[PDB]
Amino acid sequence: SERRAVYIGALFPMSGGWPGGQACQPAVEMALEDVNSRRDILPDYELKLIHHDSKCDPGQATKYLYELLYNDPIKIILMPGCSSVSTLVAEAARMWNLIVLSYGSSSPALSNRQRFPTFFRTHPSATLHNPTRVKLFEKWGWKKIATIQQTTEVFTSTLDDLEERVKEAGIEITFRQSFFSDPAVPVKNLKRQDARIIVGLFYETEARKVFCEVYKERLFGKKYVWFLIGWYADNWFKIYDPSINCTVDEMTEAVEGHITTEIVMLNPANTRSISNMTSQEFVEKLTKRLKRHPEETGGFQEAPLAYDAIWALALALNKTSRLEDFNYNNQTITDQIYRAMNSSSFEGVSGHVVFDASGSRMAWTLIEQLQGGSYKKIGYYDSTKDDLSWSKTDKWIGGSPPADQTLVIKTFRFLSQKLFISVSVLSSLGIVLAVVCLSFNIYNSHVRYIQNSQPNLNNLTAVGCSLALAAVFPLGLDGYHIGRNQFPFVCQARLWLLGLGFSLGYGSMFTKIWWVHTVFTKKRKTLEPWKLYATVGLLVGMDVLTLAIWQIVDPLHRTIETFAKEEPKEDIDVSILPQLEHCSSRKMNTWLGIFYGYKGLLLLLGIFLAYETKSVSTEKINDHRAVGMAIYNVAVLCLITAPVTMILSSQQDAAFAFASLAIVFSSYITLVVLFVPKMRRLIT
Amino acid sequence: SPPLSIMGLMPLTKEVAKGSIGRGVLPAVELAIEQIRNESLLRPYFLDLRLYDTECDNAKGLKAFYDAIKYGPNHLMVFGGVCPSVTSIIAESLQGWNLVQLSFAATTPVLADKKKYPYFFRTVPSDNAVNPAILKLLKHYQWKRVGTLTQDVQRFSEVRNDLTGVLYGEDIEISDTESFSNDPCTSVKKLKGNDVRIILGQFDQNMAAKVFCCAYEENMYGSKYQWIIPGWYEPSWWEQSRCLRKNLLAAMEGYIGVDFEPLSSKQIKTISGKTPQQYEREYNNKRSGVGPSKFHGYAYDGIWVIAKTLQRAMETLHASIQDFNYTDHTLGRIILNAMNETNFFGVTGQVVFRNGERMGTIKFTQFQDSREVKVGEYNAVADTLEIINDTIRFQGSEPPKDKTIILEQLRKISLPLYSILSALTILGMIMASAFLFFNIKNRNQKLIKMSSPYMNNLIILGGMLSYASIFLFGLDGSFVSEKTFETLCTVRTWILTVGYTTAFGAMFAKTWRVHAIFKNVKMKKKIIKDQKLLVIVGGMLLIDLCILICWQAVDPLRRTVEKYSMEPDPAGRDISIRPLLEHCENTHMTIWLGIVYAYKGLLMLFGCFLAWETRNVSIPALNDSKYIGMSVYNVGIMCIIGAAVSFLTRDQPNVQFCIVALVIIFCSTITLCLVFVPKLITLRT
Ligand SMILES: *[C@@H]1O[C@H](CO[C@@H]2O[C@@H](C)[C@@H](O)[C@@H](O)[C@@H]2O)[C@@H](O[C@@H]2O[C@H](CO)[C@@H](O)[C@H](O)[C@H]2NC(C)=O)[C@H](O)[C@H]1NC(C)=O
Ligand SMILES: *[C@@H]1O[C@H](CO)[C@@H](O[C@@H]2O[C@H](CO)[C@@H](O)[C@H](O)[C@H]2NC(C)=O)[C@H](O)[C@H]1NC(C)=O
Ligand SMILES: *[C@@H]1O[C@H](CO)[C@@H](O[C@@H]2O[C@H](CO)[C@@H](O)[C@H](O)[C@H]2NC(C)=O)[C@H](O)[C@H]1NC(C)=O
Ligand SMILES: *[C@@H]1O[C@H](CO)[C@@H](O[C@@H]2O[C@H](CO)[C@@H](O)[C@H](O)[C@H]2NC(C)=O)[C@H](O)[C@H]1NC(C)=O
Ligand SMILES: *[C@@H]1O[C@H](CO)[C@@H](O)[C@H](O)[C@H]1NC(C)=O
Ligand SMILES: *[C@@H]1O[C@H](CO)[C@@H](O)[C@H](O)[C@H]1NC(C)=O
Repeated sequence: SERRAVYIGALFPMSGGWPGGQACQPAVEMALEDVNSRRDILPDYELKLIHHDSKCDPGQATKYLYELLYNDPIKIILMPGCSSVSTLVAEAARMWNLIVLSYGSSSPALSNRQRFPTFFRTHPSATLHNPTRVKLFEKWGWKKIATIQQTTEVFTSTLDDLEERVKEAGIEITFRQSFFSDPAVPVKNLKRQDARIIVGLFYETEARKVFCEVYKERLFGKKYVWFLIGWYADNWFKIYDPSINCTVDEMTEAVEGHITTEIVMLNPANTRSISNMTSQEFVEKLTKRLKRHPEETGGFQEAPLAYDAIWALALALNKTSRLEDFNYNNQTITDQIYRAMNSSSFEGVSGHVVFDASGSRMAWTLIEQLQGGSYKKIGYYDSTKDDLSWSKTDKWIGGSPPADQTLVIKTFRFLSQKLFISVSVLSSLGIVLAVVCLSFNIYNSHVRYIQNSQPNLNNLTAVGCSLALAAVFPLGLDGYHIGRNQFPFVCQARLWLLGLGFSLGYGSMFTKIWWVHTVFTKKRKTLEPWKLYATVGLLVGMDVLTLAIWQIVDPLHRTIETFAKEEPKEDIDVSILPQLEHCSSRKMNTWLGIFYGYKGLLLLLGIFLAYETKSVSTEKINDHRAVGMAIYNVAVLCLITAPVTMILSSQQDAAFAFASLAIVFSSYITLVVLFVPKMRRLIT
Repeated sequence: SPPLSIMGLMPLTKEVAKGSIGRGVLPAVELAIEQIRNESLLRPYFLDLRLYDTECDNAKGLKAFYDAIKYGPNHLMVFGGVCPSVTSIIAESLQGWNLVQLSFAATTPVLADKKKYPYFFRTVPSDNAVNPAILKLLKHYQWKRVGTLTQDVQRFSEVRNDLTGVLYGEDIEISDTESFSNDPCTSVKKLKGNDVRIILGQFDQNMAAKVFCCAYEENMYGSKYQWIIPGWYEPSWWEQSRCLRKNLLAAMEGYIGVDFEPLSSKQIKTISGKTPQQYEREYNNKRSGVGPSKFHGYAYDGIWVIAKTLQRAMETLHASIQDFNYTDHTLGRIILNAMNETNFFGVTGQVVFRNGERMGTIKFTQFQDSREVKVGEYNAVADTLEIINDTIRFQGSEPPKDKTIILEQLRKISLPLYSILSALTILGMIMASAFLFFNIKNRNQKLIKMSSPYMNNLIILGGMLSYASIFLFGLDGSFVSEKTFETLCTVRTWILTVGYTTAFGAMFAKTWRVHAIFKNVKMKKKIIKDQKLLVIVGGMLLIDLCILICWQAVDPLRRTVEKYSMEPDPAGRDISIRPLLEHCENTHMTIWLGIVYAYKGLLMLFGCFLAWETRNVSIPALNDSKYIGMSVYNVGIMCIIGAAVSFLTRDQPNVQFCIVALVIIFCSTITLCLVFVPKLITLRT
């Protein structure tokens, strides 16, 4: 014989909140008969099982724990079924120096080694849905992920680990909400926070309610990816529930296209383990021994974990191979069994069975997707090797994975084209005509029709209007010439040049009619030849002090206006924000209003004096009618075009068009009227 | 005598701090057991107690529990347990052997369920026994809105969850439900942003000094807020950082601590026959070597509780110790029946049992700048909240209770300033209607030394209409005895504009005709041309009448109110003040008032420029216009300075009104004064 009966305590919840004991008990009976049937596993000993029901109730469980612990004989390894009973026995196992092995405890708090140093579990915990989730996020580079959970310990203990795991991947979790049984307000908050990818952690009976609510708010569709758990039945969105008013195919349309992360329960291949069996003979033996139906019993999916749960400890005790005399006081046998169980690594019915440093066993997660009314596999994963296998059956909205919301900045285009070029060629014709007429006037300065006294102020007006026709062009467009992004430099240069040019030209224009009104109301001095011209030139040069004061305290700014609404585009989810630019300052509006008022003051003074001295005669007699008509044109032009360039910003056919038409029509028409009677009657 | 065995599960060591609790509660229970040995109380048994050290580690406690079960005699009940986990697991497991657990330090509300724990009882008041107390305290001084502040631990969040369940049904508001973990400073930020009157704190001891230290920085204290804090900390708790007692001490007044009371409040005879004072003297002289715990009252009480329970079960035993293993449950059911209806008076008061709990005495207290003095009690058995008046204090006179209560009023003007201007109202008007009679004296005694017969009459008409408008300007604004007079703002602004254009038209058309006869070359002396000048003034008059109906059409210009909000307090009361100013405009008539002021400026600067010209034109055909330019300059500067100061004001509605009255009584009589002050002086030589 020599059959030393080594006894091992166990526990199987036959009913209650987790009826796993209906399925695990024939499984552990098969596994104990299998290790009995091999002498390689049993050199000298023989494993025996003593067990009691607990219904996942700690009150009965503590009583049964005492009943097995303080009776005879001495047990070594314990086996708790449910989760809370496993926590209770692993908390208190340290005072007897025992090692405990669970097979269903998905408690993520059971990974602690301080409170639980001597505990392992073949069933993986719930935190191994998170590395596959973060790898599925790393495949597509999504950065704004929102989470919603039922207010439960088994989900709040998962999502914080998901946070402190995803923070190393550089993906932020923005909206982290929670509810208990009211699904309306959290999906209201999610619609108001309009997130893209949504992760959920909840059971089936509230899953139906939250999917009725998300059908009602219309938050499914194109840019929405739903991550859920996968241990629901394949029919779960089909059983009639009167708790929600949503219809069945309206629910089916709502649940369409979401990714599920299950976990494996058996060998995906058809190989043979050290147990020398496959999946099919195992399922046949379970249907033989189980008097119930596998479709109606509980714990049938976790039932293959019991087989290698027995087999791992059996191989560990065979590796220890001074064993039949264990007592709870000593520690060396316990440390030897713990060291043998630490290095457990082989191939069993659930695939490769390796424990981590904490005590959990890693496994594979069959990542799937609901694709049109039925579940279908996407692929597999293993955490220890990053071998993200694939099968390419994931349908999408158009084939591509929809991602987080982005934005395109579109710069508001000008019309630097032939419309700009007609303006530029009219400016060039004005420039050539003005400088040619000014050179012709300077090269007539011996003796002429109008004598040498008067039109040197007219020459200075020609210089000023030439500077206006030289400052009309560099107001720019939406970045069109060699070298850009110096827009404050070119705007301040153009503005300073146009200010000095218009100031010079209009001052030397207006001073002649001021002095002919002065000589009309003097009842012929011209006291010094540059007296009147120099004092009106200093009146002009007062304005460059205003320009310098504008340059000292707030010279320049390149602002950005965002006048239009984002996303007017029709098919792509990239929001188009049209932004424009006009060169500005810190507070320029009241400043430009004050400057317009000052120039309007001088211009209305000129337009009143022009009606004043409309009929006179002096030494410079052949100038006043044409000078007055030019004043009458330039005043109404500048006053009719100051507000439409002050208050406008749409430069396409209105702002720059009206401003350029004003300035070039002003200089063009005033010169082509002011030089008709001179050169035509000089050689007429 | 045959013993009745009982088991105590107490920390007896010197390592764990709960060993101090066990060493403090052992003298009271040995005093109770020796008094029970003195009296008969039994027939003819005697009680025995076996102590078992736990240290309230779960594994060690369950191992000692198993050792006591396996090795001790046939126990009947089980007693003790202080740490909540090692009480909770045994109270869950209790239904196996069908025993009863009596605790005196289980202070967790998770033991409230009887579906979880049907065989468990405790005499210590739980943390849920402060929530009706705080309800009665809030209803004693009529509070509605309160703000909570809970540390994110399971016990504090559980009492926060039951806070809503106890306040469901009454006039209570919960605004700021902030629940921080380790940053209380943003919680004080959010609470001051929601400016809630009452703080309902829920945290441990070490967080409290940090809470007060970074609540001093926001100054969330004073005679405006109260602080309801669980005050079961150690005495002189504030000694445990980087802050200072100056920024700690000035926020701990109005600080209300809600604890459970150790003893009774009387010198009354208990079930022992003695008084609480004599019991307390015997307790503190029983051992004289231990710092006294705050649980020995309930420890002394529970012995009499279980003794009365077994005394109430002995007659049902006689209806049958000698017939009870750990397996029987019917005897334990009779034990539950005799235990549940326990009702007598002990050291803590009249003990009851409403589903495993007795209504205790809640001791309110206040830190009165040196210590937390006891201020009030409450018994949930009778639901009456006693208070000790003439002992509580407040930094304010009245106990603050200060919701943010607001008040508003109109902006008033200074009446000794307004009254002298109302006295200057009449003189310009009477001088106007008298100088009009001097002009009719020129009509009645004909010698036409001036212009057209209607011109100075138009000047006097403009002056009278301006002096009526500036009088009825602020009498309708500030003095609100005529309330619907901001509608009459539109009924007086047309009067003011007509007076302005009449006066400046009589200033302007005359000077324009002087310009039109100065720039001629041959001759100009016509009376029909002066008729043309008067109808030319009438043309811009009817143009301004069209502008008047355009002002009626562009906006109603109804009564609007600017609500200027700064909220100070002049005498310490929390009823804040925010003033409001009447505004006649409709805030989109800026284009309208801009074009009206531009109309007036373009019509006004004509004469201001022309005064530079006609300063030497001494035309005797009109016999005037030598000082009229000196008038028009000295009114053209003042009208624009009045408009400039008017638009640069209404920040204070007093200075703007007195300065526009000052410039109006400047201009509207300085025109008449500088048009007549050499006139009658030379006509009365
Ligand atoms: C593991 O069990 C198999 C069971 O194989 C089945 O039963 C056998 C009787 C045979 O008919 C197989 O074809 C069946 O599939 C054992 O299988 C065979 O054993 C023989 C022994 O001589 C060997 O020659 C075959 O190659 C085996 N075939 C296979 C597929 O394994 C096998 O021996 C068992 N292994 C151990 C280590 O026990
Ligand atoms: C179970 O334990 C026994 C020893 O108690 C192992 O038996 C020996 O294992 C070594 C391993 O290197 C082999 O080389 C020997 O041939 C084995 N001898 C015998 C008599 O079996 C046995 O391998 C263990 N079983 C396992 C690991 O499955
Ligand atoms: C197995 O037991 C060892 C006990 O030593 C655990 O600790 C490791 O010990 C080795 C040396 O013995 C060190 O090199 C490692 O660095 C230790 N691990 C860590 C995480 O520091 C070990 O974790 C246990 N588990 C496994 C899977 O080896
Ligand atoms: C168990 O406790 C409850 C709660 O006190 C008891 O109910 C009270 O019973 C008394 C009579 O014994 C009545 O006067 C009270 O009105 C009851 N309370 C209420 C709220 O109605 C109950 O009787 C106890 N049961 C036993 C067997 O003692
Ligand atoms: C939604 O469903 C509820 C039952 O859960 C039902 O009472 C209610 O009338 C439904 N709402 C409708 C039909 O608008
Ligand atoms: C204080 O309260 C007691 C309670 O009865 C009352 O008798 C007493 O008059 C009160 N004293 C004052 C000053 O309010």
